[PDB]
Amino acid sequence: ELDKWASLWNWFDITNWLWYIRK
Amino acid sequence: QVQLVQSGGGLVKPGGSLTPSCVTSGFTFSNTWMSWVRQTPGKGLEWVARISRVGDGPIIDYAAPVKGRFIISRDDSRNTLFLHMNNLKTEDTAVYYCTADEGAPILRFFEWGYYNYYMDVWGKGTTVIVSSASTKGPSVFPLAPSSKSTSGGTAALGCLVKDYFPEPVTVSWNSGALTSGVHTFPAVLQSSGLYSLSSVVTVPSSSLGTQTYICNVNHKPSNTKVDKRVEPKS
Amino acid sequence: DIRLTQSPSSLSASVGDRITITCRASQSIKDYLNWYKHRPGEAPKLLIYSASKLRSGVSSRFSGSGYGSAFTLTISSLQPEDFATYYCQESYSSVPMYIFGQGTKVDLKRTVAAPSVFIFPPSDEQLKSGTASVVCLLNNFYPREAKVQWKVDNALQSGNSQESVTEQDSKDSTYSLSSTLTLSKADYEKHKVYACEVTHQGLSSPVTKSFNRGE
Repeated sequence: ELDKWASLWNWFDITNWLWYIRK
Repeated sequence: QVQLVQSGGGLVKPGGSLTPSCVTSGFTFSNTWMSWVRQTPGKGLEWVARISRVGDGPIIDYAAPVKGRFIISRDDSRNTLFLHMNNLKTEDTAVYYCTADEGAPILRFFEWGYYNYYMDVWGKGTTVIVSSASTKGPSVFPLAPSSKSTSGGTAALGCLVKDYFPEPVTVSWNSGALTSGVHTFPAVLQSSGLYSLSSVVTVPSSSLGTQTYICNVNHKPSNTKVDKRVEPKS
Repeated sequence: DIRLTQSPSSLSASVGDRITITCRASQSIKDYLNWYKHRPGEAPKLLIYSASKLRSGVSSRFSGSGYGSAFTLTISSLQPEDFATYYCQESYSSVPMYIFGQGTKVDLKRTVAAPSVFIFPPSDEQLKSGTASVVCLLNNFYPREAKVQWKVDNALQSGNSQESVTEQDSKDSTYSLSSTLTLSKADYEKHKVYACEVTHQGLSSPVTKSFNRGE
């Protein structure tokens, strides 16, 4: 846990971004 | 190495509660959606519940048969997935698997946003038995050979091991000296909440007046041992 | 409210065979379909996701095909570890339900063998306790599918029997099955003829074993 600002990205982020794009 | 380490579950009275758990290693638990799937006796696989990352809500969904009685939760700092089971019913008796889930995004444009959800890694399962029974040793009854249990030169005989709790029982024949032709069937959990099983063996019908046949039954949870001689009955 | 129908329910295979099993959905689910394997004593495992995508680590002998309602799982060259039950699973519903099919059990092929059928009356010892168990044994048969019907004074029994079946035998590749009819002593004592009737692929007509209580 070096970076205080490090978070996670997964398949669900992808799908929400693609939905957000299509709309 | 990816591992989904599951609790031992156990035995609970109807109306009671239990919390099977699943502790994971080998992957980033906090980035992973998780599900529970169960297998009831006789029936097939049945999805129970899923939970997303804590940061997604969490999003939680339940199967209709458990909605309002089961609660799925997670503790990321320990890599632990829980299934809090309340108001348990005999219908909930099953093997419960934890699973690490993934979604396959649809890349066809008009389906952008939809995904195919699947169970990507599975634990070995935890058994949950819901029964009103207390520890109880079996009765052993003979399955006696006769004409209606004779196949010309072969006779069938056995022992019915009835009304015990919990599993397991061990059955041997002639103190382990008789193994050929034995079939000991899986136990069935009866509506009473007690188990029953049969053990049978086939032998030359001519040997019925020469050899003794004894089924040796041991139910260690109740410290019950029985040796039952099984003789022909016409 | 989507339904999945797998066929066959049981598949006789040999080591080295090309195997095909099918999943029919009640409606078009595009490619929202996945395949799993489950061997007794092992965790279930994903084989195919999105109809045809092979899971990393799974052998190239597995392949999935189909789009819409007719899906297929193929094993190109069956290995011993492939004797297992295989399930399809859909993820197409708006409210997640994730229905699995009933499964296809792939077992080791041998020649058809009809069951040897035996019937056992209850013991006098049991009767003294208020219960009567009647047992019907179907011994060393193949394939696995078998039906047992209980008849008491020619009345078909429903809801008061239970069946248990062995795993396929490592030596002769057969199955055995027990069916137990449970009756209260009161009910047992006011009927005479107890019969179990067995049907199986190896039987051109049903086999009935019976006894008469008191004889």
